[PDB]
Amino acid sequence: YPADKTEEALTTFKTLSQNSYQNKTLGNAHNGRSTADGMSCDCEENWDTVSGINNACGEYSECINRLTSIECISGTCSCGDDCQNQRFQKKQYAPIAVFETEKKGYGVRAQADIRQDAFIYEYLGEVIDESTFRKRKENYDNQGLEHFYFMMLQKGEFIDATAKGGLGRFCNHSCRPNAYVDKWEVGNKLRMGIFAKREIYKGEEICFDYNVDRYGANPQKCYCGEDNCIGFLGGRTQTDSANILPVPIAEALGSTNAQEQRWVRLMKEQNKSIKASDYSSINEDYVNSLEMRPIADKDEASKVTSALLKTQDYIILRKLIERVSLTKDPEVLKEIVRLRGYQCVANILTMIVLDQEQQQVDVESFTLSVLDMLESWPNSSRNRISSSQIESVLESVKTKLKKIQPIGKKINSLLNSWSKLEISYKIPKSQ
Amino acid sequence: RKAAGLIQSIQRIGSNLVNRAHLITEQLTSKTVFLNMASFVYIVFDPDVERN
Amino acid sequence: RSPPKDEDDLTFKLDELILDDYATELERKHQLKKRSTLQIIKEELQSRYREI
Ligand SMILES: Nc1ncnc2c1ncn2[C@@H]1O[C@H](CSCC[C@H](N)C(=O)O)[C@@H](O)[C@H]1O
Ligand SMILES: [Zn+2]
Ligand SMILES: [Zn+2]
Ligand SMILES: [Zn+2]
Repeated sequence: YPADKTEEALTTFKTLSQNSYQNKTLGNAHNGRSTADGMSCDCEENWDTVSGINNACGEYSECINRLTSIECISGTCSCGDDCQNQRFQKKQYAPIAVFETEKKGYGVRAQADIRQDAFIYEYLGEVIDESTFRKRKENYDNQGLEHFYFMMLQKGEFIDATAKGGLGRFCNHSCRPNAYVDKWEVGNKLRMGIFAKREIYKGEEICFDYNVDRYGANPQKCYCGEDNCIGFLGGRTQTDSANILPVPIAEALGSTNAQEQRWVRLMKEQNKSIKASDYSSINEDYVNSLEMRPIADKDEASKVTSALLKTQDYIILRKLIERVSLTKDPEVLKEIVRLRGYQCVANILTMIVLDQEQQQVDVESFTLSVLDMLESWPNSSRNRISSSQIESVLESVKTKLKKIQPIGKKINSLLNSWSKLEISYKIPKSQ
Repeated sequence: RKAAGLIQSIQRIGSNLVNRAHLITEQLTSKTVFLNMASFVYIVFDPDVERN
Repeated sequence: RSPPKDEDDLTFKLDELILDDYATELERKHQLKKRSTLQIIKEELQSRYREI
């Protein structure tokens, strides 16, 4: 496996055993209202005489304070000293190591198998106010740092892990994380712990959801590798009307922040229903009402290819194919060929005219609207097609819809045109 | 003489040569001299540094 | 990113290539004599900058 980088990671910052405070007023529980009647659990101390360990307030015990995310304090609770609900104070962190893989920096891995709901590691840092946070953020942006190191302890109170903190700062974002951050009360103070969402084995990376507020900062692309990745690091939108479809997909359709604003502003503010921000359900009316302009940028072509590889909706694919019909720039088409647009168009065909979630007349209109640019694009070799074998799909769909003779004749012309093109070499291999 | 000029040019640009093509794009060397010397000077590649 | 059992890298698959047919096709298409160059590329790919 990857080489250990634990000491090298430790040397990059001032290691802390506990959270540091800018002042004694910050970080106090109940907004500084000292609960003199501290919540004392009614647990009886359970001392195992063999090991001398106080087993009270354990994981499978019925300690009320543990359920309510409050730690027992020695000398005040009936559970006695050294109970099993002093995890933050005793600093009983899980054993972890630091390593590096993929496009990520340093990352945290489990040195041992960790149970579900087990406390992993206490996020450490300096407790700071809002103005100090703004000053440090401006300084780091001037320094060009490309890493988040701020977490919101609570309203108006943040934790900075840049110069001083703990191993938890090296945990990387995952869109399907195995751990999560939670807020707990220890004495008259507030702590942020990290707990295991599931069973984690040795060697596996430990990750948590950042749910990051950008505060107007630019998006950063997410390289977590999870299948459910949204592609960028963020959280909830700063207001409604901000997105209706995912960016790459929205920009593939020619839509931008203004066009996504305009639809919601025209209907939602005038007593017509638009659901919350969720891309699992496509709103066909927005896609139909969207305006379409020809593509002349290769990054937009890459976004179109990503939308083809991602979106399953019939209407979004219809409007993307219509936009491609408007598009006539040869360089963008050559880029789409390099991106293997034929491969995506094969699946787009298959989902609509082999799988039947729609009506035959509308599918016929779709097929006539998608054969045209296939007929129009520049082609110079069958090796372009060989990366997709879309001809096979064309044969299957002309055979299925044999009653619709215009589609069959167009596919005849298309395969006749493609049959005459040249071929390119593949090195023979020993046998 | 060409070696000393090359060393001085590299020290001007930043004492680090990222790519072989920078001997032409940065005007450090001429066409035929680069064509001769391109495959005999090398830049050590560390995969951990270049994830892309 | 996931090397097989007891192999550092996928450079061992180069030994299945038929370099002779590739050199023949290069000579036909582009009139380039590159038969020794394919061997040099293969050796360098299998071990970058050996001690010769
Ligand atoms: N899944 C991911 N993909 C890309 N960058 C990630 C990432 N998870 C974390 N990061 C990066 O890591 C930052 C958090 S700090 C994590 C430790 C740091 N990468 C280091 O090795 O020093 C994020 O702001 C982001 O820049
Ligand atoms: Zn208790
Ligand atoms: Zn207790
Ligand atoms: Zn992700």
